[PDB]
Amino acid sequence: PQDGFQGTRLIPTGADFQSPPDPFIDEGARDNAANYGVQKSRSGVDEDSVEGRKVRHYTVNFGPQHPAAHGVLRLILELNGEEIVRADPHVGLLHRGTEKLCEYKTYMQALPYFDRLDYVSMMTNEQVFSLAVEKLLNIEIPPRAKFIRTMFGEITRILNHLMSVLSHAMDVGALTPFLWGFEEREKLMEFYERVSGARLHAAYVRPGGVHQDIPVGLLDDIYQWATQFGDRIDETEEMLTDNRIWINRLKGVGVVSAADALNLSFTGVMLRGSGVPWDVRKSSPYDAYDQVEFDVPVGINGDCYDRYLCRMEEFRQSLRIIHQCLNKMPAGPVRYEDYKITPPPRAAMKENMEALIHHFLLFTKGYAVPPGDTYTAIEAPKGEMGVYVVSDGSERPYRVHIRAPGFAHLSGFDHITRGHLLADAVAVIGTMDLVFGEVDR
Amino acid sequence: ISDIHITRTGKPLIRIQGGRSSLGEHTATVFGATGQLGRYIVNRLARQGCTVIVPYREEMAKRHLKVSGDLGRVIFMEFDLRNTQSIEESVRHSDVVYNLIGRDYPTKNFSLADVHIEGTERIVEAVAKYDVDRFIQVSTYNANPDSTCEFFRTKGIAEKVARHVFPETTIVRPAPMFGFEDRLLLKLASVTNLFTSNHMREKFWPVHVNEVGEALERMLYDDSTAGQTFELYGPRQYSMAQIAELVDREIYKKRRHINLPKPILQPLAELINRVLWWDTGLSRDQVEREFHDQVIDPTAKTFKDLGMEPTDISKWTYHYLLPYRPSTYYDLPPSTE
Amino acid sequence: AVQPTKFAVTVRQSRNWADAKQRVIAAYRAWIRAAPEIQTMYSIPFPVSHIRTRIRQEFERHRYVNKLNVVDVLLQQSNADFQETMNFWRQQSHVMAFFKELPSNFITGFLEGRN
Amino acid sequence: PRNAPDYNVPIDIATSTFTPVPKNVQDGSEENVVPAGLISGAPMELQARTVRIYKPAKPATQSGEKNTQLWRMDWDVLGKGHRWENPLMGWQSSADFMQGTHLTFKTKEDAIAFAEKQGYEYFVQEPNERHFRPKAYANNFLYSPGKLKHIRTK
Amino acid sequence: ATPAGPPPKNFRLPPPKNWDEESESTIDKVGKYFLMTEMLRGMYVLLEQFFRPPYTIYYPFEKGPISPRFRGEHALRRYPSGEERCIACKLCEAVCPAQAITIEAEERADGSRRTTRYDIDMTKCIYCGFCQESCPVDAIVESPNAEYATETREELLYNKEKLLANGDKWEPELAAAIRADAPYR
Amino acid sequence: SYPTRTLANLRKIGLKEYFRQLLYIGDTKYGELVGVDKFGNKFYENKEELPLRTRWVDYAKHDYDAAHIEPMWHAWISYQVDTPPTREPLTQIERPWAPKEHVPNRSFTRGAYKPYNTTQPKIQSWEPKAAPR
Amino acid sequence: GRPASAVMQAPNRAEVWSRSQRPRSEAMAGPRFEQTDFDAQPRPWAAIELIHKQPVRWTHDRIVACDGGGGPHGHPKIYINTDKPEIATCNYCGLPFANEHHRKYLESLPQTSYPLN
Amino acid sequence: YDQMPDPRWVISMGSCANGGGYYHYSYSVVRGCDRIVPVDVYVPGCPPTSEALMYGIFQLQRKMRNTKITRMWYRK
Amino acid sequence: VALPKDAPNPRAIPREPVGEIKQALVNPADKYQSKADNLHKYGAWLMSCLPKYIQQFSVWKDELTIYICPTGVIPVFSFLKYNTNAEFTQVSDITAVDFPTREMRFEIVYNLLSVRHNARIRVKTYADEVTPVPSITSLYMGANWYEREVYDMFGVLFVGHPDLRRIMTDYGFEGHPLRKDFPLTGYTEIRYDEEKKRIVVEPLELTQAFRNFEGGSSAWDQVGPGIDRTPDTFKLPTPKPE
Ligand SMILES: NC(=O)C1=CN([C@@H]2O[C@H](COP(=O)(O)OP(=O)(O)OC[C@H]3O[C@@H](n4cnc5c(N)ncnc54)[C@H](OP(=O)(O)O)[C@@H]3O)[C@@H](O)[C@H]2O)C=CC1
Ligand SMILES: *P(=O)(O)OCC(C)(C)[C@H](O)C(=O)NCCC(=O)NCCSC(=O)CCCCCCCCCCCCC
Ligand code: SF4
Ligand code: SF4
Ligand SMILES: [Zn+2]
Repeated sequence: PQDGFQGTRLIPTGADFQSPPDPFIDEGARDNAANYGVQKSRSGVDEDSVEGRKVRHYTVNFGPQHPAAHGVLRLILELNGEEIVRADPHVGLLHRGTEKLCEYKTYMQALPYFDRLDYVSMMTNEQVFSLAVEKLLNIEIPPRAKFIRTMFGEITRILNHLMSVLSHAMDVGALTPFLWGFEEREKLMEFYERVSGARLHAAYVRPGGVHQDIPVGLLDDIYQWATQFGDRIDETEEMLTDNRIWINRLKGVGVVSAADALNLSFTGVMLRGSGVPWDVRKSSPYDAYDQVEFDVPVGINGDCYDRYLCRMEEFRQSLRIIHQCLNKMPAGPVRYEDYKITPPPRAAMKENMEALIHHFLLFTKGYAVPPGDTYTAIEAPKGEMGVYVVSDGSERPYRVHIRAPGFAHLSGFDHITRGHLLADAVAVIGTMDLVFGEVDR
Repeated sequence: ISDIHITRTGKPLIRIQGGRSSLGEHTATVFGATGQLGRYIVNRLARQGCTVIVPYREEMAKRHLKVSGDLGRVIFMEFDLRNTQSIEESVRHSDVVYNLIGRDYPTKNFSLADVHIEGTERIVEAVAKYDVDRFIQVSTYNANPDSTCEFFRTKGIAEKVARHVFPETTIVRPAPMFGFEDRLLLKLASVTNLFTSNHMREKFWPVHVNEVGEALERMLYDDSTAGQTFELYGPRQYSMAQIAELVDREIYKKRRHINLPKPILQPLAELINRVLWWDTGLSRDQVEREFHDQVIDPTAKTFKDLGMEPTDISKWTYHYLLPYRPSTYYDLPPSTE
Repeated sequence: AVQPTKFAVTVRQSRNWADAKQRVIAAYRAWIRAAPEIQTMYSIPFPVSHIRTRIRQEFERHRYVNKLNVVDVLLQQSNADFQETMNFWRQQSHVMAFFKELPSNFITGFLEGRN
Repeated sequence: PRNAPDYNVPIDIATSTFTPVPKNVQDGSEENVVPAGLISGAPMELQARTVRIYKPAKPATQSGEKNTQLWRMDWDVLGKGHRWENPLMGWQSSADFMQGTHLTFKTKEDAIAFAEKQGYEYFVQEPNERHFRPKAYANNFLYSPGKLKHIRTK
Repeated sequence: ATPAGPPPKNFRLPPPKNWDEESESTIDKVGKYFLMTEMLRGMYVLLEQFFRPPYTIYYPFEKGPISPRFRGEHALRRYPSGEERCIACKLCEAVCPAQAITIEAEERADGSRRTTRYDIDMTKCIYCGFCQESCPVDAIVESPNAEYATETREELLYNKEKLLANGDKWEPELAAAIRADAPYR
Repeated sequence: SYPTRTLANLRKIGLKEYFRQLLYIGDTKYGELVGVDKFGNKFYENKEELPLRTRWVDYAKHDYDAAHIEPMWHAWISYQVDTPPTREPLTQIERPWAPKEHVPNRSFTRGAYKPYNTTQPKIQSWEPKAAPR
Repeated sequence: GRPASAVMQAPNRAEVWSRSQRPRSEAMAGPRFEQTDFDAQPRPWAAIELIHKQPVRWTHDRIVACDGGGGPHGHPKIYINTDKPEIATCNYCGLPFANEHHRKYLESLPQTSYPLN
Repeated sequence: YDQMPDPRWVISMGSCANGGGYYHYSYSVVRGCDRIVPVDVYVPGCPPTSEALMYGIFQLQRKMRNTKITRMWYRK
Repeated sequence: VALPKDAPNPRAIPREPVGEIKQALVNPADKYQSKADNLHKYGAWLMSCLPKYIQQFSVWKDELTIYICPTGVIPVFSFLKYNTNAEFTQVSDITAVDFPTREMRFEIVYNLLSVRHNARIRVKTYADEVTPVPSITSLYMGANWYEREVYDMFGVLFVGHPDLRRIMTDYGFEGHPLRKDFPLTGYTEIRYDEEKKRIVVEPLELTQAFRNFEGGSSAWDQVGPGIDRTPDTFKLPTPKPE
């Protein structure tokens, strides 16, 4: 700090520790086809550093007011004719300071914020925050809550994929599958609005279990929906998987290698599309996942087509998990049985003194979370969704940082898109499955 | 200017100054605020946290005004000039009443005499009836009860009616106004204004509308401006030909006009105004004003009496005429010739 | 990796005060060279002399800094503000928010309320 | 000149009608102090405003002492703009953007170091310490050879 | 990439198949290419959708389904005697995640702990239900009503006069929702 | 609608009603009456209908608005209860303070709700009393 | 402030019932109330008048329990001592209780707070 | 919004566009879209249900149906 | 309604009653002791291979944190990317935490994943408003945007970073809003102005000021000190008696 005032030793930098490749075995000047003459500086005469700063490529603001932008993205594209030479995504247009607002909330008061990050995957966002606080609380949520959270975790996964896959098909030009799949999601938001009181922002999954217990007719209606959802997957499978216009719009598009996908912080289908077997629910089992059987779809070419085939398989695997949860649903409480953490039943709060004191303190002060920090990650429908929560030992978090899968994915946009045409950029926005509530936070 | 304003009726106003969330303590009513001038006075009053009543006629044309102020600040009242109750309902909570109601051309239900004399009569009689502190009525330049142009005569008689009923009237006489959406610079850059009776050689001292809204704001705070008469004109005199020269230099278009002899054009202009429903710019009296010339009547306060120094129209041609430059010359810098 | 944008400059530390001295002149030169180009990009109705006056004053507020590590944060901010302006990422309202077009005495401040 | 209000201090986008006149602002020439407030992006109002550095005293209403553990840094209420009543609902408006903020420090020195580096004016008050005295239950029942000065009631 | 330990059995893909190793007949491959076969199947699947019942309901004559737990606009409720249930504890003001509730209380003329102010900024609210969750006496509730769109934002600043009027009008559902949903709370 | 249904419903209700329904619902619906609002609104049910279409309302006013449905019936039309307000006991608790009349959404009218401060000001200034010199 | 629906604090009570309650006549005034239907405004009944039309629940026990009568729907269960010759009120709902030992004294008072019968 | 031709209308859907909503006390959020554009109807909820938005569109069409266009000119 | 022939009403099926429910009590921390020894050895091993830079390590439940000095960012992350026992080839995340009580305010916290070993690790370094940190964009393409977020939100330079500019805040924005001294609602706000026909910036006024209920925090400490769970293999020996 003080030494920085005058000149001192320069802080070492990645350029310093660069090493020269060995000339005996080095083959080729480019082992990657991403940099194989499909970027800037592949035309013209002089570079854009000197004497080239006076000219521009054809630059177009793709969004925010754009359908393929799916919302609030300002993707500044530099076009060589109809070809992309450089893509600069500009985000922060839905940045609302969620991570600073969480610091002036109790832990309960911050949970509805997580509903609004990936706002097609509300109950999954709730879960990653509920699992981080529960870890810092050092409590073990009951078995019925763990099975409700895994079942609504996969109902949420299907809801996200319906919005994600069919929005992506809509961008490429296929309109009808979007309409069919939005009746199914309209069906599934009844299950949300029946356990919570909201179609979208449930505020259901909370540190300690879930807010209320499921109503007595819900499991039968979920099973009734489950007996017909296979046919829904097959008829959307029937318009796209073999369609030759679908295959030639996605096969060979947005290709990322396995070793680059890890280096780009890719997770989920963006990673599994490249051939890596990786699922956070397989590698760090959370809730009731280690109690169910499901398969993990993995692609081999790392393109938009394999990512589409992996997501259409996860429809079938989510419906497979849901059936096992319906079958294995145990009895018991849905809230950890400690009123110092979770609110007591209204009956008990109106009947007994220690229940009233605990209800009063949990809704004014909040509960105190033992001091420490943690990184907690779950397999969100869009990838590894994580949270870094720092705890004071008080009732308000000192720091809440959300690790959003789509933030890590939109950053690798120029890496995989430079060299493709303008329609291929639309194809890559939808395969990469962005919601800018999580990107900007 | 201070944190305490004391009004003519003697009520004090303890103010908190800045922003749209603060307390300007003034309840104004601005008649004729959906026109061109009316927004600048309303924005000035509203964004400093004053309650502004906006009497309106057509609902969809008032909507840009609500953005000026916070919640509950800008109150819309639906009124008619010949609806005295709606006039009285609109000025009776107020400590200042702005009368900006005017029309250049006659209409099938309002003559220039009916909108100027009678409209002012009702507005001023309500100002007298409920004992409103301040009344800033906006007349025109060259207003004269002895005039022969209907515009300059009728706005000159309403001046005397207002004083006869409410002597503390601040009478404001602006020159022809320029600004955004002005009927001065935007008509000279337009293509409909091709007909003309003189050779665009009439002179006037054009004034920025932005500096006139500021002037009306300062008259509310300078209580000593009550009972006075203000001519608000610009720094230079120009003809319509000199102004049109600036416009051509800015838009890079070289507009042209068809001149007509007044005994010929004036009858036609009275037909177009009587047979078309929109403001055509053409009417018998607007041709008569076209042949008249502006005179700054002395013994009348000026911008200097508000401590304001108006800017020249030339400095504003680039800002307001740039939408009308052709694509080839659009990227060019301001003319500043 | 992804391409750095048109005016993207790698973040590097000033070697010595001579380095910082030459960079600050390079940054001031590059700003005042671009003032004619800022005016037509953002349709500034003021003349370029005013724009360059404001560039000078921004540099003058950091005139009396004798710390290399404070200058390099400052050379960072100007590089990003220059890159942001020249690529037209910001808009006219942002550029006009930069041009402003307190009481001068105790007694003036007292009489109006604090300021 | 001996802590004077400088009336030539430049204003920025954040100066309002409630911004105080500053005695001085950082410029980066000062010795041994990082001029964070010069490069932080905060307005100049943060260098015209004094903060209070203190350990909060125990509330009279409780015996718990956890809010007395640390050092707190607040921003002093200014004469105008801290609160005024909204004409519409009676809600309490404000123009002081520091009214809901406070910082917490482990030692008094840390609070001074942060305020010096940020360019705040700052006043410290020291905590009033409890005067210790032995308390004995048996004092309740001490023998009195003479007049009972009061009749204890337990 | 793959898990550490023995590599997954048969994780290495089989060697690529050549053009003359693909075991599809030329008549089938060429037929599928020229006859646009897979896309005729997709055309047909749309045809049988064309002869299926639509999903559409005729709003507002028909309404979609909402549950007892549904969270709509706020209402203040009364006991069977017409006494306000609200006692000014301020718990809902504290727990609000959006600070949309402003409460001022006093002792009433008869010495009762009652609110003098009760405002909900309906443009600050997030409709989470946390305020009705925390009520000790079931005063603040969210109605099943969602159709209350207004011309201005001043119409969305509810005072105690507007919220009691809401409870006075909606009490039969508010009671039927609490009845149906109470055991789960 | 489909030909078997539309002719079957048209036969039941009559041509005059068929054209009235083509004017408001735009559909051709037949069912049995379940009750009437305090506002005149008419409610029908037919379980032999497509899901979420088994209950519907015939709006009393021509300028029909969704906020013209009485509170208890608002739950029945929403499938939030199955017992209609005719047979529902909570519609019998006598509340003399309850609105006797129909209180709909009053926006876009002069009956639109106007908010206000329900509390007195917080600081009271001195009323000056200049004592005689 | 022309109609009674813009002056009376409540339909059942004309005057205010709190120290800080702004009178209706002082809050229905102003420009925001110049083209307004007063009877269309929310004008709820005063609970202070309603609760006091309840008759006293007479009891012989020293201590009464009130939970609001709703079971879980009511309020937290509390206990009211009835020993003072005065009508004892529940702090949550205002329901009046008296002890029969004061029946003769209360039926002698010139006025009371709740109907004794 | 400026680039949208007359006649034009604005529906504000949601607490965030109404008054900033859950992010009202943020450093980066406009406290209601009507600081930026004029607003014709406000829909409550976060989120308003699909039917609540339909109800606000039915308010706006009811406002169109009572909008006096040609009879307005006839009064002036 | 044309019901299917083999789909009975599922609600019409009787559920067998469930009465007394037994539930064992579990400390969720007990499952993490079977790898406590292993997480301490790995953290110790790194401490020995790279003693020039690694200051300390901590082990909480299943999370191992490595504390390093900022001048060692490149070599330490080079070691964690390329070593055979340290194939940490993703950066899950890069964030900062502000501790104004510390001279070095900012704690730079990186999170790494090793899909080869199914392992996670945390590395923490420190900086202040003038000390920069070596960028890791040369080893991790995915770290480009994370470091931009730290620079935007906290104001930490990353020397060597290509294209280090704002990523979250508005374009002309001044200030670092995740700093503790930055006020929650900021300093400015915007509106469209009728007189100027544009968006303008103004000093921040609020119709209702933010109500900080933090003073309602408990006067009593509610968590206590916790427990020590260090394994015996990483505690010093005790001198046995006599
Ligand atoms: N602008 C100029 O060059 C000059 C202007 N003036 C005077 O300045 C004032 C403001 O000027 P400016 O804003 O440009 O004028 P506009 O013509 O644009 O605005 C006039 C206003 O008067 C209202 N109005 C006109 N006739 C009637 C009527 N019969 N009943 C009710 N309201 C009516 C209009 O309402 P609505 O839109 O609903 O019709 C409008 O708001 C006017 O009085 C004008 O004569 C004088 C000298 C020069
Ligand atoms: P001579 O020996 O006098 O040298 C003069 C200088 C200035 C070099 C000094 O002697 C000196 O070394 N002083 C310390 C360095 C210094 O002055 N400042 C550090 C440079 S960074 C800086 O000042 C950034 C200023 C703000 C950003 C650039 C200005 C433009 C802003 C935007 C313009 C308009 C956009 C719309
Ligand atoms: S929590 Fe309920 S009872 Fe308590 S003050 Fe709020 S509304 Fe009234
Ligand atoms: S439901 Fe609305 S009023 Fe209740 S706590 Fe949530 S945001 Fe606040
Ligand atoms: Zn009771």
